Amino acid sequence: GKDWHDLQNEQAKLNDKVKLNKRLNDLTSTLLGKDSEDDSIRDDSNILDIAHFVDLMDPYNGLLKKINKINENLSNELQ
Amino acid sequence: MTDTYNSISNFIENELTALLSSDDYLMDDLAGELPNEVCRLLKAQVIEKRKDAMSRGKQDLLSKEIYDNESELRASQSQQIMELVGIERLIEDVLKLPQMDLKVLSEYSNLRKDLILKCQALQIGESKLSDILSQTNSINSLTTSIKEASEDDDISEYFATYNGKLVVALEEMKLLLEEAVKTFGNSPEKREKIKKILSELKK
Amino acid sequence: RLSYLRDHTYPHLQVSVQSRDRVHGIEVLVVNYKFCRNTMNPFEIQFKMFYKFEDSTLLKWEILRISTNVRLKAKQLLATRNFQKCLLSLYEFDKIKSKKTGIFQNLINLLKRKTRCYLMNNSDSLIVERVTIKLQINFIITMPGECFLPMSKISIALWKGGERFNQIDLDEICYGLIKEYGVKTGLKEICNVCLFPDM
Amino acid sequence: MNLKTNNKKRLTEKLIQKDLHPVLNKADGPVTFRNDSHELNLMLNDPIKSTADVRLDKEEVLSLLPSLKEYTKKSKELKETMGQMISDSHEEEIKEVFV
Amino acid sequence: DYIVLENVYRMFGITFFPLVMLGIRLEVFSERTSQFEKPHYVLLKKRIKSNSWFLFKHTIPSFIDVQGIFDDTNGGLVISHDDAYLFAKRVFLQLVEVQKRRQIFKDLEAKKIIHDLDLDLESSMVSFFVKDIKVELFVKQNEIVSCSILDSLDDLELKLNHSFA
Amino acid sequence: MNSEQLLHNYVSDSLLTTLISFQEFKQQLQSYTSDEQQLQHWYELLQARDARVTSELEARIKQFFITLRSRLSLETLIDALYKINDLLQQRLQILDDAIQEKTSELAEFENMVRSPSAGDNAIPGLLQIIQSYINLLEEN
Repeated sequence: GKDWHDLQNEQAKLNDKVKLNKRLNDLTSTLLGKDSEDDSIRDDSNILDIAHFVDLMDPYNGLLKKINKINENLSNELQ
Repeated sequence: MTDTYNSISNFIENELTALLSSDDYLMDDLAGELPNEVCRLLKAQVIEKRKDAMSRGKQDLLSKEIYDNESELRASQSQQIMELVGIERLIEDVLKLPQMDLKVLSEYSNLRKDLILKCQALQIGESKLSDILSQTNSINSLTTSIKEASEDDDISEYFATYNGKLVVALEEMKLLLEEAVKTFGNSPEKREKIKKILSELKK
Repeated sequence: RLSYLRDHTYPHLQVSVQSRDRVHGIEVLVVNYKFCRNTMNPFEIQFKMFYKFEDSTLLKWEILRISTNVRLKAKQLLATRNFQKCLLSLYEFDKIKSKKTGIFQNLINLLKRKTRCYLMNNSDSLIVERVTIKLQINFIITMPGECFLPMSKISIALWKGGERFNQIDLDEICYGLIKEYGVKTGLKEICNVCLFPDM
Repeated sequence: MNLKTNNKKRLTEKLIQKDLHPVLNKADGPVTFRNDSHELNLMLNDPIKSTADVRLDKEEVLSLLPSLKEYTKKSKELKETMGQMISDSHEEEIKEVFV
Repeated sequence: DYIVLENVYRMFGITFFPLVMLGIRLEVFSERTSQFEKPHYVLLKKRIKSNSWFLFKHTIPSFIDVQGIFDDTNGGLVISHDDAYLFAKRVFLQLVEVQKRRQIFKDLEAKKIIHDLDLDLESSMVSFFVKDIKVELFVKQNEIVSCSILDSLDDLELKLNHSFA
Repeated sequence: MNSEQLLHNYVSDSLLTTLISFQEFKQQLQSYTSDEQQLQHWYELLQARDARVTSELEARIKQFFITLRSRLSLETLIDALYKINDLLQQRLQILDDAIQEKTSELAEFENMVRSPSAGDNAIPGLLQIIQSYINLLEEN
């Protein structure tokens, strides 16, 4: 029942983490002694770039509204 | 069916002969680096503890148990594949079908590989589309933002004249700051002006 | 009665009604809602909504004004024509952003001495440079597609100084480290691997 | 039950794997992951499904889907196009001169 | 005065009512009928000798568990109210997908494709009549696992009309 | 828990270090031989030999396993596998068609927001205004 399911999960996760440990050993050897990404399969720069793009020139927030809320407030405090 | 178990039994006997030749390989490896009389003595302790460990009945019982496990593995394989004759359930049943009348077997293996490729590319494309959907959502939010902000529907030129509005706002800020510096000259007024300038600039 | 539901049920949320009015059968409500978690730049929202005063039913709901911070972010969200997916998806967004900036600040506090560490984006991406190894931890919160909850996407990117490695294998590495550790100790193990002078 | 106790010592002899830091904390580790996967709504960089002794041929995948080859070049065109539009804004200079 | 304040508190769908103890109140707003669902009350008790919350009374349906999921977060360490909010969010997601399934059934009934129905408490053995062949289906959460024809859950409407003509 | 690690248990308990420890043949070779310090050296030699036989045994075990499973209605599943192959490629065509619309949308947006204008000329004005503001703040 649940015991055999737990044993099956154990037998799966053992080979999972020993494969993981071999990958960490390989990367540690690579790092101390010295893998590349030159394709388009899963790259995360797109969403970061877009989220910066919209926040820089947001017509509600952006910079021009912030600079306006700075300088008109300074003019109100001065005049 | 029983020929499979016969081949398992002959290979088990072959591996036992491999083990005894490996014991002889211990014997002639330890020769030279150890005295041969010491080698014969440790061979004697190997006989009186380790040689009887591979009993004749136990290896055959293990071979029979392995054959029964392989037969029930084949039965389970048949059960899943006959269930598979009849979206994520398809990819699941594909990744649990095993790997293997020579032409049918070769084409089964080849198209099995070519269909694991399709199953993998499925979640590859799914993750890519899940990213691009959020990208287009933010882009559409920005476009409707500038559309109903200016209420002029000329948003293509909005991204071209933003530099001019930016620099004239900076020039007005610079003129106001110069007027405040040359007019007020007070430490608390300058501190308050600097605090108000630096509050909403980044924070 | 009032005070407990005011604060402890929804911490760092400011609820306040602005105006009430009754017509003839429709009743109109004008209200503002402020999420004051990030007190440096909090964000609020204003709604106008309608009941019957018997079997209170939202006929129509409209946006009067949104604060300057989230007036773009809360527009793609607010096209679903369902408030329970529009105000249970903003508090979670605020809480997720708070946890993101807290995790990044705590990671600054554990690397500001030996290494250098800053934020490339506003709070989304964090860059740590050591020796000349570089690590970048991305924490993307993007709105639901148009489920309904805000979307958090943790990513890593490690350069040895000269070149970038593969993203899929490091993604599996991140999967394992977060899987048996979690978001904080897993990234701590990842930046320990970035150091790797002893451990 | 008995085999579970036989497997506990397998866990103990397993957990001394070759790593100084990244295996020395999971001796509430995965339950922390299941606790914060929902609290942050976290589904992270999801690993591609099991290879099953077939190498993950990304070349065959990009051959089978011809759309992504155009998507990546459209994205690169957008990035190279208006990163220069960012560079004409001096947001970093303003943030440096103010805070 | 206070009445509109409890309406504002109740539109969320997750509320915590103090007691002398706790009570989590859950309601799911329906987009179609423009009305809230039945209020689900979870009266939660704190252990004295263990310093951790545990379930005292529940008004949940038997299909939705409030104990297994309750110990699925933080290893049963539900002392912090953030973990209570996590449990509330998880059971709210389960409630809204179950309500979505029930609304799909009600919409297909209102479309008059089938005859009168008998909906159950678990939305698995919901029976209905078709013009010639009455089909019973064993269905999990948004997934049918058996279609017992004798004479994705939304994808049924993809194919049942195909079976209708 | 399948048969290959049953073979591994059957070979590991029949390995020499198991119930014949270092102390066992150390006591058995006390007065029998003179190389007492070399007993430890022969012992790590024993671990080395045991260590690479317990790696080369898997080669033959898995070779015979894949040979027997390779030699394992029959032709009925081929038509079903072509049915699945025709199903999934048409299924992925839907995602490809969905991606085409989004990438055309983003390509239209990128040329909609491009501004081939004098950004650098405004950049010098912004830099000059920032320098004047910095000078005023330093004087403040």
